[PDB]
Amino acid sequence: ETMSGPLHIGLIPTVGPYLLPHIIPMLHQTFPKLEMYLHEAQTHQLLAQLDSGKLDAVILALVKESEAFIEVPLFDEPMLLAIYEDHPWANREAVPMADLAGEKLLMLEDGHSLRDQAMGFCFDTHFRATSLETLRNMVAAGSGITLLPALAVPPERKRDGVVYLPAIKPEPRRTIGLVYRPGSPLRSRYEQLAEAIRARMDGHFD
Amino acid sequence: ETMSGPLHIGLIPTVGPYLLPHIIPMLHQTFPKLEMYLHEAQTHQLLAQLDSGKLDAVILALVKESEAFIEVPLFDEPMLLAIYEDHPWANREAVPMADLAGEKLLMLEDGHSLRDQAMGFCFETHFRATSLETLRNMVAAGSGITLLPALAVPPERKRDGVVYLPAIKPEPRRTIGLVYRPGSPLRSRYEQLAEAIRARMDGHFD
Repeated sequence: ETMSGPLHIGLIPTVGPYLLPHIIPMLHQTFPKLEMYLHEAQTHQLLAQLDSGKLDAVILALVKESEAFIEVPLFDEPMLLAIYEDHPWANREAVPMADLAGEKLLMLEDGHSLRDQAMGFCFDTHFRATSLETLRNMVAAGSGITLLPALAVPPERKRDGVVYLPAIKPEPRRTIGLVYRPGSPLRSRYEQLAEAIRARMDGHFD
Repeated sequence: ETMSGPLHIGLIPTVGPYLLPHIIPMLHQTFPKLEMYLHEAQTHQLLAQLDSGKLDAVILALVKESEAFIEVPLFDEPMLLAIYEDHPWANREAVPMADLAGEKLLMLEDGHSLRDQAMGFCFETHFRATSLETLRNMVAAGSGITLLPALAVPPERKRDGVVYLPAIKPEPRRTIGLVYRPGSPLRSRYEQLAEAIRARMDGHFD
């Protein structure tokens, strides 16, 4: 009922830390009687817990598995390219995917709906990052290039020895949605929540 | 030139993402023939891998267990208090540890040499954050207050609904050090490495 009481939400590692600072302060001053509880795990994990009843809702990149549940699209997040300053394309304005296919990049470990989402798998490499940050910094160390969700990219085009430039033709995207168990009595609750978020993140990538 | 070849370094979650952007670009343009490989795990995990040889060096907050190895102090990192704007102390200039003696203190889960750090004695609560970020944002949601390593604190005193103010009498500290296997033939290697870092981080909190 009324937006009051303990709410247990889980976000996947590649979303939580970059999305939260944008919507949390807003949600607090719009649902003051909402007792927040932020959890963090991989998609399989968060999905299992949602099913058990441990979690009230989960925010992640919609995938095949999140199909069994009620999915609520929050926003589409584009993915930019990340390269070290000493790279040829460092001065480009955008890079077409075609230019990548012929080269290899650093990826996150299996279990992160980013590897199993990089426009199929046209992109071996017996070293995986486990965090998006560890990944970002490998780029700084000039050990390779990678794709990163827009929200994890700083406002500056260049920073800490890394350059972030648009990926186009096609622009890689992933859909961030809110997911809750079908039937849940608190269906309206979750609903307004997804509403508030969807609102605040509208036309955020312009 | 000895600083050439693949180097595998592991940082604990509460250090890596906040320290790396400060020293990685610098190390790259100081040991260009150095092939970086950043790993991330907990203190027990990293320490075990260092012993196996899987890792060349580990950067973490020195603890009792990192005693068996060669420890190299890099810098002492103070810890600030983090509270939500709507908090009484929000306008204070500093808070003595004594005032904390009785309050809602959110902490990292077991397996993080921050909890176990527990300078003083408080009230010990049944919720643990798993990431420093998930922790930071619980503060934003106004679910409690917490201590955070200085490097994980933004320049602005206030930000995204959170206020960061000094902790004093005493100022909580932790020592970040580089650790490598005793005997290792590349002893000099690691040595220069810790040198470089210690240099760049000298007087970073003044």
